[PDB]
Amino acid sequence: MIRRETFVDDILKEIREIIVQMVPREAGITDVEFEGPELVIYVKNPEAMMKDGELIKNLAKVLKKRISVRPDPDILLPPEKAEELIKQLVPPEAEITNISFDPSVGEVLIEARKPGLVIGKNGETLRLITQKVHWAPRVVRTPPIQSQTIYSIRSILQTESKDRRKFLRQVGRNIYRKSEYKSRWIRITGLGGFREVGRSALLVQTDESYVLVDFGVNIAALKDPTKAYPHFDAPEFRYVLDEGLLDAIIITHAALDHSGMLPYLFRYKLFDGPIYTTPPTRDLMTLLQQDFIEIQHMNGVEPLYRPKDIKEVIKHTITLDYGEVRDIAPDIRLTLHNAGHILGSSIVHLHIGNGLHNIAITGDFKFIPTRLFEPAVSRFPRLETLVMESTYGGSNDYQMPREEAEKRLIEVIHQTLKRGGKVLIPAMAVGRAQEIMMVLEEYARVGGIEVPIYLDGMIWEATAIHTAYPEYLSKHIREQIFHEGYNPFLNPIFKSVANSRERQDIIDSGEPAIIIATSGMLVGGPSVEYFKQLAPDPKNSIIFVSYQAEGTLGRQVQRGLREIPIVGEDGRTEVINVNMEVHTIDGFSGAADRRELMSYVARVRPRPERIITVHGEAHKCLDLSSSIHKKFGISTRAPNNLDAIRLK
Amino acid sequence: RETFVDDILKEIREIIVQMVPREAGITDVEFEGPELVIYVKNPEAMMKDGELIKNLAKVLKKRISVRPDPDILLPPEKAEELIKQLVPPEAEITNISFDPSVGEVLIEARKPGLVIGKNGETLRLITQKVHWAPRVVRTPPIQSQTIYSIRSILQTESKDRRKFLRQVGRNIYRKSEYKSRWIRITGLGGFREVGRSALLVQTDESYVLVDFGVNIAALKDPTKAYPHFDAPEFRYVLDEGLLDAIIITHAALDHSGMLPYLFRYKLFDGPIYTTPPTRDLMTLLQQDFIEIQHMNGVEPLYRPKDIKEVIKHTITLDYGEVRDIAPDIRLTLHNAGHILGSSIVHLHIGNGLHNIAITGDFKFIPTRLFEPAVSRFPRLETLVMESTYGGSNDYQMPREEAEKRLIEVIHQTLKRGGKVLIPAMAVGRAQEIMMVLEEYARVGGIEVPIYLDGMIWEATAIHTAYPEYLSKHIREQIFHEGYNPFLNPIFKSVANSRERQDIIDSGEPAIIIATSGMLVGGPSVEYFKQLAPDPKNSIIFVSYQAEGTLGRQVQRGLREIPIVGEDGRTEVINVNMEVHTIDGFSGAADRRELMSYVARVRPRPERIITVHGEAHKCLDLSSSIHKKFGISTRAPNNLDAIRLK
Amino acid sequence: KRRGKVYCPVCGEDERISKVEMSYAFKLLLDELKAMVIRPSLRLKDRV
Amino acid sequence: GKIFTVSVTVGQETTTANLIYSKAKTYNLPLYAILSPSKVKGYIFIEAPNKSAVEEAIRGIRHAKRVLPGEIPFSEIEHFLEEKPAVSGFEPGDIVELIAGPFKGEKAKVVRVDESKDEIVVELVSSVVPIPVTVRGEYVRLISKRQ
Amino acid sequence: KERACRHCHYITTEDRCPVCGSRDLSDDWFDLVIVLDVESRIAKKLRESIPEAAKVPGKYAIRVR
DNA sequence: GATCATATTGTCCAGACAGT
DNA sequence: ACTGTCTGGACTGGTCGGCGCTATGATC
RNA sequence: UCUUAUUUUUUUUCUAUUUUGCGCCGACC
Ligand SMILES: [Zn+2]
Ligand SMILES: [Zn+2]
Ligand SMILES: [Zn+2]
Ligand SMILES: [Zn+2]
Repeated sequence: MIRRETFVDDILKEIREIIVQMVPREAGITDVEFEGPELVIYVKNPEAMMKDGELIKNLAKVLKKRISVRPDPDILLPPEKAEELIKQLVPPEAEITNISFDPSVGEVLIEARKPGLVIGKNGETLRLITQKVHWAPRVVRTPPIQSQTIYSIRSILQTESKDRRKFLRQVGRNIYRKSEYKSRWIRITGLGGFREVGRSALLVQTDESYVLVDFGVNIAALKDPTKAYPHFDAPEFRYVLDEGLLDAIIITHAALDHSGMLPYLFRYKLFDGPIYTTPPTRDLMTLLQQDFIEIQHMNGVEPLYRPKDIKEVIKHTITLDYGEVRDIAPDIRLTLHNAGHILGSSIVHLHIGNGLHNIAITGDFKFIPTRLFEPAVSRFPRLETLVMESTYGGSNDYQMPREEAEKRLIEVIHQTLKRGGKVLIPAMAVGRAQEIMMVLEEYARVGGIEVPIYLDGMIWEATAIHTAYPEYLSKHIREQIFHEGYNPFLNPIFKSVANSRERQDIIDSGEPAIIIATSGMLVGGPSVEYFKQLAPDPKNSIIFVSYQAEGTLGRQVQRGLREIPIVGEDGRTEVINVNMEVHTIDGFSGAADRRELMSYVARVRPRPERIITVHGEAHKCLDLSSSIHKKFGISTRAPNNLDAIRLK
Repeated sequence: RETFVDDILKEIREIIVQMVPREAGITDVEFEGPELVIYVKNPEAMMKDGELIKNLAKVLKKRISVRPDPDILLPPEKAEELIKQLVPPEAEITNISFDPSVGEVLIEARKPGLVIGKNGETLRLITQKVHWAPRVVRTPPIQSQTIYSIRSILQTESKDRRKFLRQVGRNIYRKSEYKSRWIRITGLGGFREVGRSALLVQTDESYVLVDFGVNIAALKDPTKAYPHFDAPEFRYVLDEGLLDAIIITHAALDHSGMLPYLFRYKLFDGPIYTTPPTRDLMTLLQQDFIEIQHMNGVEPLYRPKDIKEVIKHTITLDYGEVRDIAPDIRLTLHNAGHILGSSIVHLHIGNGLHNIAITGDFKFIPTRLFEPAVSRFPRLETLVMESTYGGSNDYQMPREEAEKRLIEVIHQTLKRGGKVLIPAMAVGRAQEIMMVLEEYARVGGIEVPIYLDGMIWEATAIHTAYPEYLSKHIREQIFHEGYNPFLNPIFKSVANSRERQDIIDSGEPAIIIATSGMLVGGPSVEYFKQLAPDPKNSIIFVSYQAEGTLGRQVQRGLREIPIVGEDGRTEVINVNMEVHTIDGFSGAADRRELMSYVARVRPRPERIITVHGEAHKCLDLSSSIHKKFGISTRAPNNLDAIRLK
Repeated sequence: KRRGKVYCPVCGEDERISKVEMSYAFKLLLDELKAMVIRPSLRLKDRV
Repeated sequence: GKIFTVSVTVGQETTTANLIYSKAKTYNLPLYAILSPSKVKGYIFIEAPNKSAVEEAIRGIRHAKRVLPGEIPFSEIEHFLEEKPAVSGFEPGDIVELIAGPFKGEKAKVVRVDESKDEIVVELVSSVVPIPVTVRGEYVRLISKRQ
Repeated sequence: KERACRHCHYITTEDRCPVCGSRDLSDDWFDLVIVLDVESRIAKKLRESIPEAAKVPGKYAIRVR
């Protein structure tokens, strides 16, 4: 890491002085340090700290920082005694699955089925555990469905605890290198995704800190490195990367257009530092990068990056919750709000200065209440500059409501599965497939269907991540999970296929079933195999939910051509007669239409001084900006790539 | 970065030996600045006619400089005699100098038109008969110290200048004609503000700096006094040494004040392309700025050796001359008309990819001193325009009745035997006042002497040294006629304080042109102090007066101004002389002038960036242009990047 | 002369400064003594 | 093997060391080792069994003044023959003086220091506007340690 | 010209490196060290820092840039 | 050829001091 | 307490006139 | 079935007025 002025000694001394003057001397404060945006206090006697629950809250309010009180390594119970004490203390209904110990910092990681019982009301159990264990606890949710990605990430974090702690200490030292500082100037530059779709990249530059947002890659023009990669030739980006001045990286949501280029920096050691995001976004973006490099490897092209730099990105990732305010820079405070696009999608709120400026980068988001995700947060404490997507900002971009699309899907399933067919719904592993299966489960809740649903591909991992993070879902799903004893994702009608034997058996069985396999636009995977093995069957119907790129198999099927030429392995081409039935219901998309964007602009509080439209076509962005300016009078801009706009 | 200069030079030599006759004896072909230098052994067969040279320049798109190879060289003591015999005696040659390292002869003559030739054939004949490549410069009828110092610096540092020019030519032609992927305009200063202007043209290959200046008004605050050095793009450019060139629109402190600061800390080592009048006036103004900063007690911004380094790194470009300053960027300068050597910068990026016209300070109405601003370009896409007088109500009075009022006020002052004191800037309005007075006195209106004090003589000498940069009327008077308007016997210069005291004590009527409009320094304060108690005298203000200064105090009607006299005691100035304010001689474009320039520019630019003015004035001008003509107008703040292409 | 003010750099004292008439040889001797790491302190007295 | 010091003319210690090496090669001298660090100016070190061999080897060279009577302990010169970048030991916030480069004879303050690229970032204290510049780590010298 | 190897840090006048047999040569180097005896203490200090240096008598260096 | 860091470290009288 | 020895400092002032000296062995 | 962060207005000009030193030799009072 780079070396800066690092005036954190005076700040730490002031924090220690305030702690001494506030926390009673019976606690015996020993060490005070910074781990990322967190303040870590090691005390000799924690038995005189959490006797009143208001003390931690008052200390956090006074210091304006998140406080993680941990015991000193000297006062550490034996791991077996601590583990048995924790297991005996918690209620049996908590169902603690795994317990891991870190004696370097004295931190216990408790993966449990019900984290609420372990934490308790206002953390009253979480502190009290230390009162009998003298270990600082941290609770995570064990998903009901076993997830390979989450387990691998947790194992990597636990095995690399020393390197992770050193990296966190370095990040915390870099963040608080200065006191509360007011920036002289704030600007934002679009290295990608400005007046275009994909490969988004935002750079917020002040006189002290430089923050990168939503760094991603474009897959539509991957053959051309200029149109697929963000602008690395930008002088500000070159100056930041060469000098190592990138303080933080924030990912809006897990997608190739917002997180594809993240491992590229770590592969070539271009940037090292913290990547702030939400845990679902981190897990889903790791899965997306893994499948992207798998696709690149199978296509015969050189892969963009290896899994090792993906693991490095995992080790350099800091997870934040919704509504949590954290210090990522001496002058910038980062908050993540609900977006409603996908699981873990976060609207970024950057508060720069002591009320000097506020920037809201929505990214991809939805305003209507979806069946799986809550509507986007349209209320902020302060707002001066708003950055919003313009993917559907056209004049005629008025999608049909979700009720009509749900009714169409339900009636299509009804008229197709009564003839013994098998409906195939190719969709992205992170996108609208989860909404589709939620709708199918809700329809099956009535009792009108008993067919199985097979989650071929990586849909099982996404569903497992969704189960592991139910607090990021919609209000109805959160209610049904927490205050009621039933899981919609744990329906017995959902089945998982691991290898080709089960999928071939269910293809050749002839029993009615619903197959949801991920291949993008049928570019490769289980979905193309299902289509090839179900092409001669005329009693089944295929469903297309996403846009079909030209020159792909999905577009060829949607065009109605009855002779699809498909290449095959070991030479030759597999060309066969197709009796598939094609349906197109583009209503489950997680992208807000023009009406939703205008409603979000109207209902946002407070009204921003300026609105910047990005992440969409040039004509769409210009039309949306002109419409907003004509309707509300807000000074709107639609800048192209490499455009710096000075805010304050 | 990689360089393909060797391959380009090899292909240029191949084209030359394909086209240029073999008997000419081409030995070396190299790059000097933006020009291509070819050394020959037989110049007689090289330039039998100018058609071959013109065809070579057109095909290669280079400024061809054909010089004899240093293997053969006539002795200087004989070359001087052959040059004197060859040049007609009508052209008074004042100095002849020889550079033998690279074969060159500099001829400083009073009439360069006869030395250069009717169509340039005299230079070819001279370098054929004497085997010395000629370069002709003008001898100023009024001697100038700054121009002589610049010439001496360029002569005594021929080795360093040649090495710098060779490295600049190597850096410029590192690659062939390159189509830039993107073009960006960034404002490090002068955006929505007055002063400390700085423009950055950024491509994927080259970066160009434009009119790096300083803010005199906000000199107390370092944040506003200087262009933003904390810009990441500027930091990247200066850190990696990617600044290809620096272009100065016109010689002023808000456009060239911070130029020697880069050379003071070795932040820049490339060339500075500007017109010769702009160069000399910029060095004069920088020297004056350093002197008053050193007098005021604050630490000077830079040393005079930094100004000398700027002179050594300055490349002179005439009006209408297109030169390659970057692998994708060609630069030309047109007549801005604001001051002497003021140039509108036309940057042609790519092969028709984009064209930027930075006007800077300019004047559109035809003034007596200078020609109107050039409104015609071969191609125009982006127009960066000043907005100093961009307000709706900003309407300067016309020049004709303003000069009539000035002339009649001077006549009434001299009728009663008083003295006329005219505080003015060092350049700009002062020489316009001199021209108006000379025109009035040429018909016999006034026979009193006119005294120029406080560096106005230096500016007048610099103006005389470059008459081709003046207006059409002055060019006609100087070249075709034998009368020089600046060389009138009425114009007199002082030598010391004794002559100033003699002028003050003289009872005859006279006109005195001071040096400071604010009466802050120079002989203006002394003249005001010694002429204020006399009621017959008068003072005429031709420029805006700043609050807190002596000029504004005496303009506001204060009949008794208390000032700090000698012995640390307050002495009052009893102002009984008449006070007049005629501010119609400003060299900045009026709002009507800006609107006329926008309407009459050819071709119509795709976008207009309103800079160099107050934020409200810039916004008003941009809105007015957008509402009137429909052109997309922007008035961005500092640290704002606009992607043109 | 540029600032136009007389002040003592070792001490400050922008007010209590007095003009003393003496030989330039004595000033040279004082400079030599200061160069020899010897500090001569001139205790000024009124002429009357 | 004992370490002795040979005083030479400043700026040409390497030339004198090469001359001594050539003399030892072509004259059969019992010289064990010769060291000439670039940081040390005007002196070189010679590992030899005795000082007599040192003064005999340096004899006949006009650029070798004398040999110091004392013997240098090996711990004093142990740090000289150690692989360590010149940027090590430099922390931001102090004041340094730039020995060479375009900013010759200038004092500055360290802002950023990295050892991978063997370079350091310094802001000139005499500059009114803060403009950081990069300079080689071996081109600076610490004048006062501060944070 | 004068060039120093980057692997064994040997100083040689010609292109070939006759000690380590590598094809990397650097034009910039400091800290000339002369080795005449194998057992000499500074040669041992060079060996523990650079395992492929101070193998034969000649010229060496600690750092190459 | 034109530059550039370095360029070595006679007598007599009077006061202070080891020696017996 | 005496006695020979080592060390340190000064050696009248002024004037006229002249003579002559105050870099060099590497480096590109 | 869940913890510990914050938020907003009062400083001005495009620039200026008589070669020492060192040392030698000779001569005079
Ligand atoms: Zn997106
Ligand atoms: Zn200007
Ligand atoms: Zn004092
Ligand atoms: Zn080697």
